[PDB]
Amino acid sequence: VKYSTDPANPTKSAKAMGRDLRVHFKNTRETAFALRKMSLNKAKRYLEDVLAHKQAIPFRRYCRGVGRTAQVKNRQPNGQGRWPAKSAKFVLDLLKNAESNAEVKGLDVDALYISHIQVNQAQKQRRRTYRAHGRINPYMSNPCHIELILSEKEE
Amino acid sequence: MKRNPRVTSSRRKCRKAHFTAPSSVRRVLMSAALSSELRHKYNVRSIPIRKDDEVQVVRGTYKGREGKVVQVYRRRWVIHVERITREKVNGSTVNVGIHPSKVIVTKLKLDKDRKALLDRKARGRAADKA
RNA sequence: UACAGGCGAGAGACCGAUAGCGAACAAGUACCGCGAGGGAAAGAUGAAAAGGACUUUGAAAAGAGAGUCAAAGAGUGCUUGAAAUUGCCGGGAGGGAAGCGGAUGGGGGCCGGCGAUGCGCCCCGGC
RNA sequence: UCGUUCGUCUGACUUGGGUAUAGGGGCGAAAGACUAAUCGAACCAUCUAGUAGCUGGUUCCCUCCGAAGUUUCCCUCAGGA
RNA sequence: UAGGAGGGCGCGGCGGCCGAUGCAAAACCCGGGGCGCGAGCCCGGGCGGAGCGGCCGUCGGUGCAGAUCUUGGUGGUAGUAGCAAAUAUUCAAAUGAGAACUUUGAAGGCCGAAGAGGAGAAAGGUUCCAUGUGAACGGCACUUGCACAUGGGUAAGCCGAUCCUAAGGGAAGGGGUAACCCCGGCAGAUAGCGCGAUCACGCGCAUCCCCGAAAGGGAAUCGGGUUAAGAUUUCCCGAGCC
RNA sequence: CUAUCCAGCGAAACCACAGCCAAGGGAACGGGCUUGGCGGAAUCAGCGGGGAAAGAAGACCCUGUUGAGCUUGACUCUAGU
RNA sequence: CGACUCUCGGCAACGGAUAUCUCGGCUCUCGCAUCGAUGAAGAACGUAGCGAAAUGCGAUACCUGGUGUGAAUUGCAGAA
Ligand SMILES: [Mg+2]
Ligand SMILES: [Mg+2]
Ligand SMILES: [Mg+2]
Ligand SMILES: [Mg+2]
Ligand SMILES: [Mg+2]
Ligand SMILES: [Mg+2]
Ligand SMILES: [Mg+2]
Ligand SMILES: [Mg+2]
Ligand SMILES: [Mg+2]
Ligand SMILES: [Mg+2]
Ligand SMILES: [Mg+2]
Ligand SMILES: [Mg+2]
Ligand SMILES: [Mg+2]
Ligand SMILES: [Mg+2]
Ligand SMILES: [Mg+2]
Ligand SMILES: [Mg+2]
Ligand SMILES: [Mg+2]
Ligand SMILES: [Mg+2]
Ligand SMILES: [Mg+2]
Ligand SMILES: [Mg+2]
Ligand SMILES: [Mg+2]
Ligand SMILES: [Mg+2]
Ligand SMILES: [Mg+2]
Ligand SMILES: [Mg+2]
Ligand SMILES: [Mg+2]
Ligand SMILES: [Mg+2]
Ligand SMILES: [Mg+2]
Ligand SMILES: [Mg+2]
Ligand SMILES: [Mg+2]
Ligand SMILES: [Mg+2]
Ligand SMILES: [Mg+2]
Ligand SMILES: [Mg+2]
Ligand SMILES: [Mg+2]
Ligand SMILES: [Mg+2]
Ligand SMILES: [Mg+2]
Ligand SMILES: [Mg+2]
Ligand SMILES: [Mg+2]
Ligand SMILES: [Mg+2]
Ligand SMILES: [Mg+2]
Ligand SMILES: [Mg+2]
Ligand SMILES: [Mg+2]
Ligand SMILES: [Mg+2]
Ligand SMILES: [Mg+2]
Ligand SMILES: [Mg+2]
Ligand SMILES: [Mg+2]
Repeated sequence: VKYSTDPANPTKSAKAMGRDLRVHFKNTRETAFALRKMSLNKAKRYLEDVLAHKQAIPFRRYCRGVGRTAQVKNRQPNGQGRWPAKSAKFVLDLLKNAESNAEVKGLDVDALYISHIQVNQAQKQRRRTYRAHGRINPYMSNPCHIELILSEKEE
Repeated sequence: MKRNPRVTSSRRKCRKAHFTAPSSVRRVLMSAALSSELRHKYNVRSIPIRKDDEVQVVRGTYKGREGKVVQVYRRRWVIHVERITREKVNGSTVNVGIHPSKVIVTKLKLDKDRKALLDRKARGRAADKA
């Protein structure tokens, strides 16, 4: 529909979005944050490496509890980061969808880079769990909206 | 101003009466006006609209479109007229809706009951003017 | 003479969906309790379904183009669409709180009723 | 509730189904125990918006005036005249 | 301060007056400009798409920061606490978009028969069986399912109920009771009369009606087959019995 | 077997604002005030000193012209006999 | 330059306030007098080409009949 941002050059832009996707908002937010400004070819390989547990995603805002590793040392010195598998797959779906959108229009696929990636919270879905002494507590999910725009790099 | 203390002047009741009227009552409510030529000929202003009548739209975006009544679809307070249509997105054709108070009946589907009904209405409009 | 029931009416300085009856809606319903009993939530696309053909990516849901419409960014829980809280982009500051009151300095951002050019003598040349 | 350990096990024994006793009532090898997670009087509705000298709260602005903890009486001393 | 009064501001109707609005009303939004000591007010820009405002009088369910206030929504906590009983899985292949979790085969283990096996009573009610399936749900996942959708499926003279009585319950006349109701042995032409007769009459009438057990009492069945799902004895074949 | 690290899933209690100390004064034991000591991003695992930590309108004690269970030589009655 | 935290603005979310409504409610006033053994009120089960609920009806089952009106019902299909 409308994204938070207008493409800087709309003629050389392709865009993809997905709403109400059952993946964790917090992990998906960190995945997107670490992808911003990347060229597409690096974006696809970076995410695939996380899936194969070869590269990591730094966690910065939502990090209280996350373990430490050597892989994320280059970007986050405190070593704190994970490999959100489900988040990476969902973004790869939309990254490939936006890539397909560009080939329809005619953009230079190897000149594309992620111009804008945004994650927003969706309507939470409700389940419930059972606690001691005959009590019920909510057991809810945190689905997200994702929108991205690839833009041809200009000199 | 009303005099009969048995007819209601309340917005709530008059609306209920309109929107819950039975089929025999919607025939009167969905009434149309005679054309200038027919009003001159039969000395009646308006009539309840019929299946095979001929009309001309005088207010809608289809103003100035003539055609034949093909359906008096009382449940929606509407009539469909032949060739007064638009096309759906898929390309199919549907009949668009017209309210009887926005057409003139350019030609009458006359029967024994219609001839008697025109008489009774004509006997009336003269019975006050004279 | 009386008349919170029944049926049939007519009104109002009444309420306007957390209000008004518990119930504007398949409301004494769903649901709970062995039972007597208890008892909700929930209205609004558009003038008209004209409710989005077709192409392309995808296992699909869906997306991107497109099409309808005055409008879809009005897209079947759809008029408007506040706040709390959240994401992105741009800017600013930080040695165990922050916010606040008075001063002013630096940046922003904005203000043309933000700030005037007219009145008196005069000489024509016409009204 | 779970684990280990324990009491009893031919008896005043264990147990299903049927039936009887109902709230100042029942039933009790008696602990005020039990009577549907409710017992020194169950639960449900109503009287009922029960009463409270006691606790909490009590919604816009400016301007003007501005206190008392003292007297007397009160089953009066956290109250009122 | 407690407290009292005056003058104003603001909200919603009613009687009157004066007006705005599809050349864009209300509501809402803003680092926009101003007015007022203040309550508040006026204008700009945007959004929206059809109603609204000022003045005089008058009226009221008329002003919120609190009440462990009511209802709804939302955070931080926090991607944290946590997912640890019942010994246990592994290899190939098939399937599939996707397999640690489905299926087949092989191996290794467990329940160890007072069983984690085979069948019932109560209770449930379609969970049974086949085919298919987007979401949800199955606190990971799933091609999967006790989920969802569409269909199918329960066959009796012999198994039961049904019959009989138990503890016990209800009950007609009668006794009580303001009445609802409470009393069954109190004994009343007690309900019903029973039996032989019909081609009519006779006899006898005693402790007496009903309910109450799918574990008590009790007419009668066995073996072999058959379905995706019915039957060991309901269907088919044969052979019997009441 | 946990805790621990990873994929997936994912609560709740609590919450004025917060969160380094010493002395002083103060509602007589301060996180904030006064005066001093100091004080450098962002993170992980633990721990039980403090937050007079959470839980619950103290059950002890007092007050109230609030009750209730029980008793009797309390007052006033009452079924029974 | 950066990460984090706080903050200002723009856009996008979350949520359903506000405004504008309303076949509903509440209040007042009026008229009338009509359940049942000739089986009532209430309960149950059925009933439509495609229906679960509500509404309606009863094996004549979202109706039969008469009368009035005078050409539809409608989500789709069909006799018309
Ligand atoms: Mg931990
Ligand atoms: Mg429980
Ligand atoms: Mg209501
Ligand atoms: Mg209600
Ligand atoms: Mg618009
Ligand atoms: Mg709109
Ligand atoms: Mg509109
Ligand atoms: Mg909307
Ligand atoms: Mg906000
Ligand atoms: Mg920033
Ligand atoms: Mg300052
Ligand atoms: Mg300044
Ligand atoms: Mg033990
Ligand atoms: Mg033993
Ligand atoms: Mg033993
Ligand atoms: Mg027993
Ligand atoms: Mg027993
Ligand atoms: Mg004792
Ligand atoms: Mg009160
Ligand atoms: Mg006090
Ligand atoms: Mg009012
Ligand atoms: Mg009030
Ligand atoms: Mg408030
Ligand atoms: Mg206050
Ligand atoms: Mg964890
Ligand atoms: Mg555990
Ligand atoms: Mg045995
Ligand atoms: Mg099955
Ligand atoms: Mg799951
Ligand atoms: Mg019997
Ligand atoms: Mg038996
Ligand atoms: Mg038996
Ligand atoms: Mg046979
Ligand atoms: Mg994890
Ligand atoms: Mg100190
Ligand atoms: Mg403190
Ligand atoms: Mg200091
Ligand atoms: Mg530090
Ligand atoms: Mg720690
Ligand atoms: Mg501690
Ligand atoms: Mg506390
Ligand atoms: Mg207390
Ligand atoms: Mg006293
Ligand atoms: Mg007492
Ligand atoms: Mg005495």
